[PDB]
Amino acid sequence: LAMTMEHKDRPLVRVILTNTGSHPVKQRSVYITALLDTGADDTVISEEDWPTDWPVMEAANPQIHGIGGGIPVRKSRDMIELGVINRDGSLERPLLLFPLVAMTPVNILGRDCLQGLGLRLTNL
Amino acid sequence: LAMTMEHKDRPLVRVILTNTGSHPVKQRSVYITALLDTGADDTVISEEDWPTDWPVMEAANPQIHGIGGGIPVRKSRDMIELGVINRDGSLERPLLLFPLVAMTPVNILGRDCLQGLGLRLTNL
Ligand SMILES: CCCC[C@H](NC(=O)[C@H](C)NC(=O)[C@H](CCC(=O)O)NC(=O)[C@H](Cc1ccccc1)NC[C@H](CC(C)C)NC(=O)[C@@H](NC(=O)[C@@H](N)CCCNC(N)=[NH2+])C(C)C)C(N)=O
Repeated sequence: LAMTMEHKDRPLVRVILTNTGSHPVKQRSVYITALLDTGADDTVISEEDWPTDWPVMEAANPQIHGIGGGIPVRKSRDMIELGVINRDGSLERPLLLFPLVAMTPVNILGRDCLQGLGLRLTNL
Repeated sequence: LAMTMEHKDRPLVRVILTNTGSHPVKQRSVYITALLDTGADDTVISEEDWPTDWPVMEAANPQIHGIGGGIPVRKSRDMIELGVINRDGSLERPLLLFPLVAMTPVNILGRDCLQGLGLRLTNL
């Protein structure tokens, strides 16, 4: 990946998720749009994009906090496989994880994912 | 500036702010800490580190929405000069703005002054 910081355009990307849980779900693979968030410790998919059938459990800390304050957070129970699509077509490396889900206004890939993809923010 | 993204520790820089306004201030220059934030569109200095004796305007829209809800903002009257000292004291390029001011848990270097530093995310 390579993506110049532009104040006007948010570092937005195409992401395909895939529930790999040995257990049925209506749709194993979905499609979303997700901001690349460096001030985001964690990767959290909004509840309005999380499938009503993909199970969830307790996240270790009842909520996540940000600007306005804390927002309730639950965690993925199955391992989702997260795959990133670069603007031009190409595919970034597949990473697996148990995401956090909450009423986020946007799905954000936090520093845990950013790190897996091998991302350094640079002006060099 | 070339920060490799870890989930581990945050993209934090130590900054310098100078009130370039033609009016007395107690202290013109202050050192603060800040996080590099691609998910944030504006730079927002904490009410905590803002020497509240640098006037503000309630200007724009009391933005500051994030996963929390909304929070009031002010924006600096006087153009502020902002400098990114990296680990060595070597400063980056001086930027000039009118940061937004709110009760942010941390000072954010948003994309605007993030594209002014030339920062871009990459793994190539
Ligand atoms: C015991 C510790 C366990 C770990 C757990 N960690 C957290 O809660 C941590 C601190 N939270 C975070 O990392 C959260 C994201 C949630 C998450 O990943 O968990 N990050 C954040 O909230 C960061 C900023 C931040 C940085 C440091 C500290 C606090 C906040 N902001 C993310 C957020 C995303 C955006 C799409 C709405 N951006 C904003 O809040 C910025 N807002 C904007 O740029 C607006 N102008 C436009 C967005 C609104 N509209 C919309 N979305 N359609 C603002 C900073 C200028 C905890 N502490 O409970």
